[PDB]
Parts: sequence; structure tokens; C-alpha cells
Amino acid sequence: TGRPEWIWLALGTALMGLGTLYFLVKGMGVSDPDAKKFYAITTLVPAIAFTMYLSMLLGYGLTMVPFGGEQNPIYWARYADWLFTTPLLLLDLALLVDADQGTILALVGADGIMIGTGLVGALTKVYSYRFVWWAISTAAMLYILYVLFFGFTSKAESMRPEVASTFKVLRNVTVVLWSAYPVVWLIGSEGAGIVPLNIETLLFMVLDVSAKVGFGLILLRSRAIFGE
Amino acid sequence: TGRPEWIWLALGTALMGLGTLYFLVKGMGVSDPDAKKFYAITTLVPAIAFTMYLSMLLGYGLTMVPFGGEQNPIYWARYADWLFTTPLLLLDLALLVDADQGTILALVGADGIMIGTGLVGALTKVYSYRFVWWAISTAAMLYILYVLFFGFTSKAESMRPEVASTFKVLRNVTVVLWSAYPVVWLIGSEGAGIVPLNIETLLFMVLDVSAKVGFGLILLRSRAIFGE
Amino acid sequence: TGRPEWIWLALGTALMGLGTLYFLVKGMGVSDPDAKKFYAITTLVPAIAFTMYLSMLLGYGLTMVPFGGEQNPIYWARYADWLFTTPLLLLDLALLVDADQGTILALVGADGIMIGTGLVGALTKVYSYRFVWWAISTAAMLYILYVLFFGFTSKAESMRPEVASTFKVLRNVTVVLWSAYPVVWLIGSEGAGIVPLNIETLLFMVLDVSAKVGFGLILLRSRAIFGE
Ligand SMILES: CC(C)CCC[C@H](C)CCC[C@H](C)CCC[C@@H](C)CCO[C@H](C)COCC[C@@H](C)CCC[C@@H](C)CCC[C@@H](C)CCCC(C)C
Ligand SMILES: CC(C)CCC[C@H](C)CCC[C@H](C)CCC[C@@H](C)CCO[C@H](C)COCC[C@@H](C)CCC[C@@H](C)CCC[C@@H](C)CCCC(C)C
Ligand SMILES: CC(C)CCC[C@H](C)CCC[C@H](C)CCC[C@@H](C)CCO[C@H](C)COCC[C@@H](C)CCC[C@@H](C)CCC[C@@H](C)CCCC(C)C
Ligand SMILES: CC(C)CCC[C@H](C)CCC[C@H](C)CCC[C@H](C)CCOC[C@@H](C)OCC[C@@H](C)CCC[C@@H](C)CCC[C@@H](C)CCCC(C)C
Ligand SMILES: CC(C)CCC[C@H](C)CCC[C@H](C)CCC[C@H](C)CCOC[C@@H](C)OCC[C@@H](C)CCC[C@@H](C)CCC[C@@H](C)CCCC(C)C
Ligand SMILES: CC(C)CCC[C@H](C)CCC[C@H](C)CCC[C@H](C)CCOC[C@@H](C)OCC[C@@H](C)CCC[C@@H](C)CCC[C@@H](C)CCCC(C)C
Ligand SMILES: CC(C)CCC[C@H](C)CCC[C@H](C)CCC[C@H](C)CCOC[C@@H](C)OCC[C@@H](C)CCC[C@@H](C)CCC[C@@H](C)CCCC(C)C
Ligand SMILES: CC(C)CCC[C@H](C)CCC[C@H](C)CCC[C@H](C)CCOC[C@@H](C)OCC[C@@H](C)CCC[C@@H](C)CCC[C@@H](C)CCCC(C)C
Ligand SMILES: CC(C)CCC[C@H](C)CCC[C@H](C)CCC[C@H](C)CCOC[C@@H](C)OCC[C@@H](C)CCC[C@@H](C)CCC[C@@H](C)CCCC(C)C
Ligand SMILES: CC(C)CCC[C@H](C)CCC[C@H](C)CCC[C@H](C)CCOC[C@H](C)OCC[C@@H](C)CCC[C@@H](C)CCC[C@@H](C)CCCC(C)C
Ligand SMILES: CC(C)CCC[C@H](C)CCC[C@H](C)CCC[C@H](C)CCOC[C@H](C)OCC[C@@H](C)CCC[C@@H](C)CCC[C@@H](C)CCCC(C)C
Ligand SMILES: CC(C)CCC[C@H](C)CCC[C@H](C)CCC[C@H](C)CCOC[C@H](C)OCC[C@@H](C)CCC[C@@H](C)CCC[C@@H](C)CCCC(C)C
Ligand SMILES: *C/C=C(C)/C=C/C=C(C)/C=C/C1=C(C)CCCC1(C)C
Ligand SMILES: *C/C=C(C)/C=C/C=C(C)/C=C/C1=C(C)CCCC1(C)C
Ligand SMILES: *C/C=C(C)/C=C/C=C(C)/C=C/C1=C(C)CCCC1(C)C
Repeated sequence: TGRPEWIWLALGTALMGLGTLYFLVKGMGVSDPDAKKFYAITTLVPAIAFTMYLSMLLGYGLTMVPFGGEQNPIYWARYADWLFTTPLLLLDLALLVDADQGTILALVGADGIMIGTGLVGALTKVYSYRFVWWAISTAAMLYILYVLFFGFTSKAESMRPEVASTFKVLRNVTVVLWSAYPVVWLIGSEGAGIVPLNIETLLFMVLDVSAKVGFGLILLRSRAIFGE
Repeated sequence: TGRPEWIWLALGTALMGLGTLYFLVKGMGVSDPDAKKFYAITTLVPAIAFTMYLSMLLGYGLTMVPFGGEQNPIYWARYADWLFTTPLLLLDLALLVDADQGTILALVGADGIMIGTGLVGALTKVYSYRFVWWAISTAAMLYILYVLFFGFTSKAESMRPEVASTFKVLRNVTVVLWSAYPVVWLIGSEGAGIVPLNIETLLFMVLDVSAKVGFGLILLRSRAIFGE
Repeated sequence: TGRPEWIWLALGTALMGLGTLYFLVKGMGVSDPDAKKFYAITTLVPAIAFTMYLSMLLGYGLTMVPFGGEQNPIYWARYADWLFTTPLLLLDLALLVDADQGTILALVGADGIMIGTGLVGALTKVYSYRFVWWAISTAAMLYILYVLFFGFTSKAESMRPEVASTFKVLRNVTVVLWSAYPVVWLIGSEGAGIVPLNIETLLFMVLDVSAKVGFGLILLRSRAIFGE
């Protein structure tokens, strides 16, 4: 339940808060329109994560879900976080490669399904069913990764070389980090429970900070965010 | 409760899933920007419906609401579905006639009110009050239908004849199908309960598949989605 | 609990409904694209508020929250209202000064955090924690007010003098009214409880009608909404 993992929740809260402040201050020295958008998007991501990590730390974002004949602690606040932060991260990537509206909607929509079905799975009372939702959510994730490689990368090359290289790195970072989430879910408290909640929380914290703060540091330090 | 109607929920799940896959594959042979948008929007609709129909089939999207001195089974997942799919359908229509941002916001906003108030009515514990919400939701629906005829049709004519004819058909399809929803709600388990949940579920399934898959088939088979 | 304050909820419901109808009818005599957007945005605000005020009046938007060792009545419907109406009001201001996408996203995002954290605070079971959320929400509000003065006003001056003057008035109206909300929350039933729910409801009603209907009357009566 909500106790051993408190340290990872506290560290997550602190790291997201610090990241938000760093991006906020760093963005003060920016007036370029396009550069503005990237800062706005990128700063909102850890700001949201900060509030949800704090909600979990304080116990608000935690609930008990019956399944497997047991009362299992489930941090639902994560999904509220991801619901808004994952599409924002996708928007950063899309804006970078100047994706068309159609592809953006496809990505945001698939992302919404990914998080929504993940939440349904996390709160499902029938054990076996939890994995059905996991599969559907994973399929949505694969769709997103597909678009990022066969509907994005190809266009990034048709853009400025500075944009292409920054997109390629952020793209690779996204694919590696995002793909780890379903694995942690599958092995953790929400899934088969091979890994305890304490360790599951630690894993998500490392992934979240990297996917948000790490991702943001790479993007906001790049010249790709400016139109030159 | 959740049993007799299982067959309609299973059929709905299957039909939405098949529709989503068909649109997904069909869209692979498309690269045109504007055509892209229509495929993205139209494929997301049954994809979302698929997840919610499955949630109902598995029992997750079902809840018990006290009213009329009874414990009434209410499938709340429908509203989560409609909250996102109805405005997407409206966006398809709006994009088709190249509606201005102002009208799109008006439609999306009215739609949000329609579904939101429908949900409030569906979960209201005071019988007579349920119909007050039904009336407000219906008023919002009438607003939407009004705009589609006196704020859309008139412009579709000012566009390409291919767009005008496809819009006219989809418009007519929308008006006929959407108008049936409040009637089913009024006579079904959420309303006066003249029709049993089993039959109510069947009716919504026929309406949903037609309004989503049927609607999509007409749109995506049209040349109106391309700019020529 | 839900009784003495019924009159303020009924008055709020009536005033929001009347405002919505007035804006609806007033907007009929408009065909200008940009003017359209302002009417669509501005009419949706009181329309949404109307539904939520009615939900509170009927008892649906009310819930009991344990804290301070007591069962405290909390009208959660307010946050559902504000979640959608505050960013819409910000959009009116942003459209007026032709703000760039980056700033709009920053405002909408900060607003989402403001309302979200306010809701978390309103439903928190640990008394002292409620004020932590209040502080975070207030910080988000201050960010919004900052942008409206150092990221908006400066640009409004670079626009038509009619737009600048209307923005300045609406800006001032927004800053004064919005700043009162955290104070009412802090002194009312959601906070330290120095003011009874009855009076708290009255205060929010006066603020809401002014910030929505009053704000709208000023905007929609202005020539600033037209491009000339
Ligand atoms: C420190 C926090 C907690 C509170 C901040 C408010 C106080 C009053 C200080 C204000 C000064 C700022 C930190 C300056 C940075 C932003 C400037 C450059 C924007 C100027 O206008 C432009 C052109 C918009 O366009 C660009 C905006 C971009 C540079 C910043 C993106 C941030 C955005 C997504 C909003 C984040 C919202 C939080 C800050 C809300 C508070 C946090 C919550 C969780 C409580
Ligand atoms: C089969 C499903 C379950 C999983 C699919 C993922 C795997 C890896 C296969 C990938 C291949 C695709 C089916 C190819 C079709 C899309 C191509 C043309 C886009 C290319 O880029 C463009 C230009 C975007 O712009 C256009 C997109 C448009 C052609 C498709 C619209 C679909 C969109 C709304 C997203 C739907 C999301 C689901 C697919 C998510 C999974 C379902 C959930 C419920 C679990
Ligand atoms: C009176 C209400 C309850 C129901 C109204 C429906 C019936 C059928 C009457 C229709 C006539 C309207 C009142 C005319 C005004 C709108 C016209 C000018 C738009 C034309 O097209 C343009 C160019 C869009 O673009 C502009 C729209 C703008 C002039 C109006 C903005 C309103 C918008 C935000 C939607 C509000 C939604 C409510 C009306 C929904 C009902 C309320 C709920 C809470 C139940
Ligand atoms: C987006 C924007 C807002 C960014 C700015 C964030 C911020 C202001 C700067 C960054 C600094 C971090 C968040 C570091 C603080 C996190 C803590 C060390 C967490 C552990 O505390 C708890 C341990 C030691 O356990 C002790 C025992 C318990 C039961 C006591 C309860 C303590 C609790 C209420 C502290 C939370 C307050 C933090 C998160 C900051 C508030 C933000 C303000 C703006 C209001
Ligand atoms: C491009 C654009 C169009 C966007 C794309 C679509 C979008 C972004 C993604 C697609 C949407 C998701 C895949 C749908 C998942 C949503 C969940 C099933 C809703 C969770 O309900 C909640 C859980 C906790 O349920 C709890 C169960 C019980 C025990 C609680 C009882 C209370 C209940 C009756 C109230 C529910 C009110 C909600 C569901 C109404 C609408 C939900 C919205 C979040 C949509
Ligand atoms: C958007 C995108 C994802 C589209 C792709 C969808 C899909 C993969 C292709 C389309 C095919 C359909 C969905 C047909 C399957 C539906 C079933 C026949 C429903 C009835 O099963 C139940 C009956 C016979 O009752 C039996 C007794 C019960 C208690 C057993 C529980 C069975 C249940 C868990 C099956 C649901 C799984 C389906 C919906 C498919 C999963 C999708 C994957 C991607 C994970
Ligand atoms: C253009 C743009 C601006 C968009 C236009 C606006 C938009 C799209 C449409 C307008 C919005 C709707 C008409 C509002 C309806 C929302 C519902 C009243 C909220 C349902 O709450 C839920 C039900 C199930 O309530 C359950 C009651 C109890 C028993 C549950 C107790 C838990 C409770 C305290 C938590 C509620 C948390 C929510 C309501 C916070 C915000 C809600 C959001 C969905 C907005
Ligand atoms: C956006 C759009 C929709 C705007 C249009 C709104 C509207 C149609 C016009 C504006 C007029 C106002 C809303 C005035 C009505 C409000 C009432 C006086 C509130 C008090 O009633 C209650 C007192 C006296 O207590 C009596 C005892 C109780 C227990 C009886 C229950 C009465 C309750 C069900 C009335 C609510 C219905 C109102 C809000 C209008 C419905 C809108 C329709 C479109 C369906
Ligand atoms: C620019 C763009 C990207 C947008 C910017 C971001 C956005 C607009 C603002 C930022 C988001 C907020 C600050 C986050 C606050 C949301 C709340 C913490 C969620 C409330 O949950 C609800 C309360 C009542 O909780 C109730 C607690 C228990 C007792 C209920 C048990 C049921 C529970 C398990 C179901 C919860 C389902 C939800 C939370 C899933 C997602 C939530 C969405 C609303 C995001
Ligand atoms: C760790 C990271 C998230 C930063 C955390 C910062 C923290 C929250 C505080 C933020 C504010 C500070 C003052 C730092 C800002 C100052 C500098 C400009 C940072 C320099 O890095 C500047 C650069 C360019 O940026 C890139 C730095 C790299 C490390 C980002 C890569 C992200 C990701 C792909 C790393 C992989 C995941 C990790 C945790 C390893 C897991 C190992 C497994 C085998 C288990
Ligand atoms: C029934 C429909 C939803 C399709 C269901 C498909 C299903 C989910 C599987 C999807 C994938 C398949 C392989 C089909 C795709 C292949 C073709 C291109 C289809 C050809 O139709 C191609 C065409 C052009 O399209 C138009 C076809 C018509 C039938 C659509 C009209 C929708 C609507 C207005 C019908 C009315 C409602 C019905 C159910 C009748 C109710 C009667 C009342 C009196 C009760
Ligand atoms: C009170 C207001 C919200 C209007 C309520 C209207 C009501 C809901 C019905 C709507 C439909 C009606 C038929 C009115 C429309 C007709 C006219 C065009 C109105 C003329 O005002 C036209 C003009 C130009 O507009 C501006 C009028 C001013 C009064 C708006 C200023 C808003 C705000 C900043 C006022 C401060 C708050 C108040 C309540 C004082 C609190 C005092 C404290 C010390 C406690
Ligand atoms: C800041 C957070 C980030 C970048 C979060 C990413 C989350 C995902 C890619 C989550 C995916 C999931 C699945 C594929 C299946 C099971 C459910 C989820 C939600 C864990
Ligand atoms: C895929 C789903 C579609 C096209 C759904 C459409 C739903 C409506 C037009 C629903 C309308 C309702 C009312 C007018 C009043 C009562 C409540 C509703 C939600 C059934
Ligand atoms: C129609 C409603 C309007 C304009 C509402 C505005 C609301 C705010 C500015 C609310 C702010 C809050 C805080 C700053 C802190 C405590 C929580 C809130 C939600 C009361």
C-alpha cells in the first residue's frame, strides 16, 4: 500500500517541480513565436506531473481495487497525469517535424485510447480482463510508435537538418522510454504482481522524470526550436 | 441488469472493431493531407466506441443508479464514448463544408452540453429530475441540428458540388439517427422504462453502428474528402 | 448542507440561463467570422454555468467530504463548470489581442492546473493538505494574471485602439473578479470555514454572474469584436 514507496513519490514530486521551475525560468529569455510554443508545451508537462506526483505522495491519487480476491492499492493519479502529458509530449514531436493536422489528431486520439484503456485495466475487478485492456492499450502504443517512424521521421528528413537530428534523438528517447511502461505495468501491482508496488513506483518515477524532464532538457537546449 | 443484453454488446464490440480495422487499412492507401484528416477523424470514432462497448460487455461500464425507489442498471460508458465521438463526427461534417472556427466551437460546445447533461440525467437519483436533464440535452441537440441546416448546408452549396452532395447525405443521416437517441433514452431504462434494457441496448447498438461505421463508409468512399 | 443556499443557486441558475439566451438571440444578428467566434465562446460560458448551477440546485453537484473530523458539504460541480468556462474566458481575451498559440496553450494549461488542483483541494480528507493545494492553485492563478499583464497588455497596445481599450477593461475585470475566488474558498466551507456555506454560495454566485454575464455584456457590446 501507500508507505514504502513514499520516498520515490517524494523524489518524483521534487524532480518534477524543479524541472518545471527550470523550464519556466529558462523560457523567460525567449520571445520567438515558435520557440514560445515549445517552452509552453514542455513546461506544462512536468508541471502537471508535479501535481499528480504530489497527489500520490499525499494519498489522494491512491485507491483500492478488488481483484485476484485481494484488495490491491492502485495509484490512479498516474493516468490523470498521462492523459494530458503524453499527448503534449507527442505535440512537441509533431510541432518539431511540422506534422499535418491529420497526423496530430491520429496521434492524440491513439494516445487517448492508450491511457484510457490503461486506466480501465488498472481499475478492472476481474483479473484476466485487466490484461485484455493492457493488450488494447499496448496496440495503441504500437500505433503511436509506428506513426513516429513511418509518418514522422520520413518528413523530418525533408526539413532542416537541425530539426531532423533533434527529432531523431527525441524520437529514439520516446520509443525506448514509452515501451518500458507496459512492461512495468505488466510485472507490477497493476498486472501479474511479480514486482512489488515499492519497486513499481521507483521504476515509473525514473521513467517519468526521464521522459519529461530529460526529454525537455534535450528539446529546450536545441536550436531546432527556433526558425533561424 | 447486465446479462440478456450481452449479445448486443458483443455484436456492437465486434462491429466497431471490424469497422475500425477496415478504416485503418483503407486509409493506408492515402497520402493527401485533407484526405488524411477525414481518415484520422473517422477511424478514431469506431475505435473509441469499440473500447466502450467492450467495457460494457465486460461489466466495467455498468453501474447501479437508485431512483423510482429501485436499483436501476445504467451503462455510463456510453456517455464516455459519445463525449468524444459525437464531436468528432461533427468535426467531419464541419471540415467537409470548411466551417469557420466560430461555428465549430459552437457545435462542439453544444455537443459537450448535450452529452454532459445526458450523463447527469442518467445518474440522477430523483426520477422527475432525470427528464429535466433530458429536456436540456434535447435542446442542445436541436441547436446542433439547427446549425447543420441553417449554418452549414447554406455554405456547402457555396462549395464544390461533390462536397455539397456528400455533406447533404451525411447531414441527413446524422439528423435522422441522432434524433432517435433521445427517444430511445426516454422510453428505455434511463427514462420511463417502457422498453427493457435488453431492447434499449439493441436499439443503441443499431444506431451507434449506423452513425459511426455506416456514416464513415459513406464519407470515406466519397471523392469529397480529396481536394482534387 | 444543501438547503439555506438554495436561493442563491436558483438565482444563479436563472441569471446564467437568461444570460445565455440573451447572448444567443443577440448573436443572431451577426455574420462576421471573427465576431462569430466571440459570440460562440461567450455564449457557451453561461450555458455551461447554467447546467452546473442547476446541478447544484437539484443536489446532484453536491457531495460530502470528511475532514476536520467532520462531514463537510462540498459542491464539486463548480469545478466541472470552471474547468471549461475559465479557459473559454481566457480564449476570449487571447483572441481579442490575437495572442500566439504558445501563449494560449500556456494560459489554458495553467488554468487547467488551477482548477484541477482546486478540485483536489476541495476533496482532500486531510485538513492541512487542503491548503497546500490551495497554494498551488493560487500560484497557477498568479501565473495567468502575470501573462495577462506582461504577455498580453503589451501586445494589445500594438493592435487597434478599440481592441486595446476593450481588452484593458476586460483584463481589469478579470483580474479583480478572479482574485476574489481564492479568498472566498479560503474563508468558506472548503477552507477554514469562517464563512458559512450559505454566504459562500452567495459570494460565488455574485462573482460567477459578473465574471460570465457581466464580462460577456462588455465584450459583446464592443466594436472590438469586429475587424472593421
Ligand atoms: C513559479 C510558479 C509556481 C508561478 C509563476 C507565477 C509568478 C507570478 C511568476 C511569473 C513569471 C514566470 C515564471 C515567467 C515565465 C513565463 C513567461 C516567459 C510567459 C510570458 O508570456 C508568453 C509570451 C507566453 O508564452 C510562452 C510561455 C512559456 C515561456 C512558459 C510555459 C509555461 C506554461 C505551460 C504554463 C505553466 C503554468 C505554471 C507556471 C502554473 C503554476 C504551476 C502550478 C503547478 C501551480
Ligand atoms: C491494428 C491496431 C489495433 C494497431 C495498429 C498498430 C500497428 C503497429 C500497425 C500500424 C499500421 C497501421 C494500421 C496503418 C494505418 C495508419 C497510417 C496510414 C498512418 C500514417 O501516418 C499518417 C500520415 C497519419 O495521418 C493519418 C491517419 C489515418 C490514415 C488513420 C486514422 C487512425 C487514427 C484516428 C488513430 C487510430 C488509433 C488506433 C489505430 C489505435 C489502436 C486501437 C486501439 C483501440 C487499441
Ligand atoms: C434556446 C436553446 C436552449 C436551444 C436553441 C436551439 C433552437 C432550435 C433555436 C435555434 C436558433 C438559435 C438560438 C440561433 C443562435 C445561434 C446561431 C446564430 C448560430 C448560426 O450559425 C453560426 C454561423 C455559428 O457560429 C456562431 C455561433 C454563435 C452566434 C452562438 C454561440 C452559441 C454556442 C456557443 C452554442 C451554445 C449551445 C446552446 C445554444 C445549446 C443549448 C443550451 C443547452 C445548455 C441546453
Ligand atoms: C510546477 C511548480 C509548482 C513547481 C514548483 C514546485 C516547488 C515549489 C519547487 C520544487 C521543490 C520540490 C517540489 C521539493 C518538495 C518535495 C518534498 C521534499 C516531498 C516530501 O515531503 C514530505 C516528507 C518529508 O514527509 C513528511 C511527512 C508528511 C506527512 C508531511 C506533509 C508534507 C507535504 C504537505 C509537502 C508537500 C509540498 C511540496 C510538494 C511543495 C508545495 C508547492 C507550493 C507551490 C505550494
Ligand atoms: C481527438 C479527440 C476526439 C480525443 C480522442 C479521444 C480520447 C482523447 C481518448 C479516447 C477515450 C478513452 C479511450 C475512453 C476511456 C474513458 C473511461 C472509460 C472513463 C472512466 O471512467 C471513470 C471510472 C473511474 O470509472 C469508474 C467506475 C465506477 C465505479 C464509478 C461510478 C461513477 C460513474 C457513473 C461516473 C463516470 C463519469 C464519466 C465516465 C463520464 C465521461 C468520462 C470522461 C473522462 C470521458
Ligand atoms: C480498434 C481496434 C482495437 C479494432 C480491432 C478489434 C479486434 C482485434 C478485431 C475485430 C473483432 C471483434 C472485436 C470481435 C470480438 C468480439 C467478441 C466476439 C465479443 C464476445 O465475446 C465474449 C463471449 C463469447 O462471451 C464469452 C464469455 C466471457 C465471460 C469471456 C470473456 C471474453 C472477452 C475477454 C473477449 C473480449 C476481447 C475482444 C473484444 C478483442 C480484444 C482486442 C485485442 C486488440 C486485445
Ligand atoms: C468548447 C470547449 C470549451 C468545451 C465545451 C464544454 C464541454 C465540452 C461541455 C460542457 C460541460 C458539461 C455540460 C458538464 C457536465 C459534466 C458533469 C456534470 C460532471 C460529471 O461528474 C461526474 C459524476 C459521475 O458525478 C458523480 C457524482 C458523485 C456521486 C461522485 C463523487 C466524486 C466527485 C466529487 C468527483 C467529480 C470530479 C469531476 C466532476 C471534476 C470535473 C468533471 C469533468 C468531467 C469536467
Ligand atoms: C442555456 C439555456 C438552456 C438557457 C435557457 C434557460 C431557461 C430555459 C431560461 C432562463 C430562465 C431561468 C433558468 C429561470 C429558472 C430557474 C428557477 C427559478 C430555479 C428555481 O426553481 C426551483 C424552486 C422554486 O424550488 C422549488 C422546489 C423544487 C424541489 C422543484 C424543482 C424545480 C426544478 C426542476 C426547476 C429547474 C428547471 C429550470 C432550471 C429550467 C429548465 C430548462 C429547460 C430548457 C429544460
Ligand atoms: C494544454 C493541455 C495539454 C491541457 C492542460 C492540462 C489540463 C487542462 C490541466 C492539468 C490537469 C490537472 C491539474 C489534473 C487534475 C485532475 C484530477 C487530479 C483528477 C480527479 O479525479 C477525480 C476525483 C474525483 O478523484 C476522486 C478520488 C476517488 C475517491 C474516486 C475513485 C475513482 C477513480 C479511481 C477514478 C478516477 C478517474 C480519473 C481520475 C481518470 C483521469 C481524470 C481526468 C479528469 C484527467
Ligand atoms: C535525469 C534528467 C531527467 C534530468 C533531471 C533534472 C532535475 C529534475 C532537475 C532539473 C533542473 C536542474 C538544475 C538541471 C538543469 C541543468 C542542465 C541544463 C542539465 C543538463 O543536461 C543537459 C542534457 C543535454 O540533457 C540531457 C540529460 C539526459 C540524462 C537526459 C536523457 C533522458 C533519458 C533518455 C535517460 C535514460 C533514463 C535514465 C534515468 C537511466 C536509466 C538506466 C537503466 C539501465 C535502468
Ligand atoms: C451497416 C453499416 C453500419 C456497415 C457495417 C459494417 C461492419 C461494422 C463491418 C465493417 C467492415 C466491412 C468489411 C464492410 C466494408 C465493405 C464495404 C466498402 C461496405 C459497403 O458499403 C458501402 C456504403 C456506400 O455504405 C453505406 C452503407 C449503409 C447501409 C450505411 C447507412 C447507415 C444508416 C443511415 C443505415 C440506417 C440504419 C439501419 C441499421 C436500418 C434500421 C432500420 C429501422 C427501420 C429500424
Ligand atoms: C450584473 C451583470 C452580470 C448582468 C446580469 C444580467 C442578467 C444575468 C440577465 C441578462 C439579460 C438581460 C436582459 C440584460 C441585457 C441587457 C443589457 C444590454 C445590459 C446592459 O449592460 C451593459 C453593460 C455595458 O454591461 C456591463 C454591466 C456591468 C454591471 C458588468 C460588470 C461586471 C462586474 C465587473 C461587476 C462587479 C460585480 C458586482 C456584482 C458588484 C459587487 C459589489 C461588491 C462591493 C461586493
Ligand atoms: C510522463 C509520462 C509518459 C511519457 C508516460 C507514458 C506512458 C505510456 C507509454 C503508457 C502505456 C501503457 C500501456 C502500453 C499498456 C498498459 C497501460 C499503460 C498505461 C501503462
Ligand atoms: C456514436 C454515437 C452517436 C452519433 C451518438 C449520439 C447521441 C445523441 C444525439 C444523444 C442524445 C441525447 C439526448 C438528446 C437527450 C437524452 C440524453 C442523450 C445522451 C441520449
Ligand atoms: C465563471 C467562473 C470564473 C471566472 C471562475 C474563476 C475561478 C478562479 C480564478 C478560481 C480559483 C481558485 C484558486 C486560485 C485557489 C483555490 C481553488 C479555486 C478553484 C477557488
